[PDB]
Amino acid sequence: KSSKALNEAAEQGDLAKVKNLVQKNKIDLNAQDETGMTPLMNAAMGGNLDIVKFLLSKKVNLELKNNGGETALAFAVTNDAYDVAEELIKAGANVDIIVAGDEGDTLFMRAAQNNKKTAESILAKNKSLINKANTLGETALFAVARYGTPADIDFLIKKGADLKLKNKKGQTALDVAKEASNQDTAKALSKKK
Amino acid sequence: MVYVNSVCHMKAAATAGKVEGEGDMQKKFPLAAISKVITTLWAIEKLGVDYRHKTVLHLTPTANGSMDLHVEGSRDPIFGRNLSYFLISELNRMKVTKIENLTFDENFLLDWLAEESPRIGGVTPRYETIEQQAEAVIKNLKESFSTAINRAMYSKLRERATKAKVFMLEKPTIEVRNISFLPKNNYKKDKYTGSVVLQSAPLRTILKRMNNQSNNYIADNLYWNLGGTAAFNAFAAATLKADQNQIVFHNGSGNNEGTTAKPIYNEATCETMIKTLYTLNKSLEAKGYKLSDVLSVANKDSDSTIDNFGGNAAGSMIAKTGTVNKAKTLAGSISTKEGEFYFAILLHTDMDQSSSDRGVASQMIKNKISQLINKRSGPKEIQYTEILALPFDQNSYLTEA
Repeated sequence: KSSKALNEAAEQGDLAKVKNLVQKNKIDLNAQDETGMTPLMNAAMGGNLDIVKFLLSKKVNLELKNNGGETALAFAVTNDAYDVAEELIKAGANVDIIVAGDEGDTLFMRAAQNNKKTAESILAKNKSLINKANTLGETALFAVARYGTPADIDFLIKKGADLKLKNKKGQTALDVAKEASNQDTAKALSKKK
Repeated sequence: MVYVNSVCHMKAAATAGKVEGEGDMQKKFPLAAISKVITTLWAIEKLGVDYRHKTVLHLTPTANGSMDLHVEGSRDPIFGRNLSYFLISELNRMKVTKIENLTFDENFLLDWLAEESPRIGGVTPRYETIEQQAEAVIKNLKESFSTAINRAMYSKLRERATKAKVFMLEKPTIEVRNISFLPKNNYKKDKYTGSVVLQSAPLRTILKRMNNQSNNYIADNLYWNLGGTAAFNAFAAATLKADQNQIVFHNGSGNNEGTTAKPIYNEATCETMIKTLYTLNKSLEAKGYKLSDVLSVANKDSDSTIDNFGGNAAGSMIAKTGTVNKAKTLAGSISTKEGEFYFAILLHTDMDQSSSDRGVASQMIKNKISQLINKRSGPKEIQYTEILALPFDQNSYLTEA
């Protein structure tokens, strides 16, 4: 039996109300609601590091998934709560996971577009994630080639990204940069070898 | 489900010219917190960009050597913990450590957690009567203003003040014996009343703080302070050339005014958001400011909701985000090699179907912004230094009335 009031309090950052409801001791903190959501997921989604740390002190399950297939770590990353992502990684959250959406983006991919530090923390657990492709055969290098910067490109080249990988349509990162009209990443990639 | 309601963009120029995008630019959609962009314009138009909330403190000596204090309020919408800590420091500088009778009038707003969760994202408390407002101000004064100062928090605030070149004492205290409401109608001062004024930060910085955080408390109280819905509609007609066909507001924040099951949201057309942005920018330029003085800058404002808006927008986008159960929104400008461009992007979501919709919508918006940048020959980094947005500055020290 999950608690609506607790889940909402976690999402919204009302630490006082969370501690208050958890103190009465009625609530199983691993109980998932009608869409698979846990208090930990709500806390992570809302970027509330205080509530995450409190919930982690109760030794909640890190690897439960909502209906969208996402763990708390995924909720943190996808909603730009990278301070929460770091806490969850230090707590032992699995980083070799998929975030929601049609593409099957890796957690590393989503972090690589947005927060360099968490991208590094992920790779520190598993170096090969640099070149792990999503469902369309694309890696981080493809995403940032479309929508990122030369600085992103070299960050990934330095972590061992493979320039010559093709997606399921037979395109390289360089090809998708050009198709996206990102002249900056196109130039950076086409000078590289 | 996640999908595009509407997208607009327009080049930033002397004139509001060609607009392109996706969907119906003239259909009202839920705004979520891009509502705050409009609230921001309205505040600046009515109050002036550098307006200061001037709270007046009426200090009268008691026979025991303490002070009585009457607070004459300015309806300051960022008066909470931080501004309280600063006021306590200030009182001690003036040799006031003990208050006998603390009274306050109908304009003194105090919510301890004004700049903190859950006030940032919560439903802002709405006081129907003055009594209810008074009792809540009493509660804060009694429980927070008068209790032992949180040493760790005071010290974090002071570390920031010091970066901002504002002086605060290391270790000030205050004691308050009695606290009660006293309307402005009924306050008259003794022969020996000396009175001093606390100016909060200039409005533009209060707005920068609100927009960074998406602070509902600050936005909702600005809206009430400016006159609420009736006053808002007159503003929208005159400034935005807009009536209920283009825009309907219920609050300053864009937050849900209804239920989880039956939500009610501020709505406007995508066109209306472009107008807002153009007019807000003109206003600020006329006073020597820029859009970045009130709205967040991608990546460069660390303490903001677009701290981690990566991609080619980093350091090249000024924007406000929005998030409600039914919408994910963004509005602002992008700086590119072909100039600056206003934009508004409105997406539908359904958290009730899946909470994963928020994350999906977030990366769609980011990729859309990147695409718009690509098509305008890439980013051009903006001239900007991170504003440290405190509720007080070097002209906030107590001065004679």
